[PDB]
Amino acid sequence: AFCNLRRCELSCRSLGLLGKCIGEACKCVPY
Repeated sequence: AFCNLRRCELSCRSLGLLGKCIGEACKCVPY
C-alpha cells in the first residue's frame, strides 16, 4: 500500500485523534 498508516496514527495520537489513509496519503480523524 502507498500510505504510511502507523506513522500517521501515532502522530494523530499526539493530537488525541486516530489516523486513516485515503488513497496515497493519511489524515487525522477524532471518531
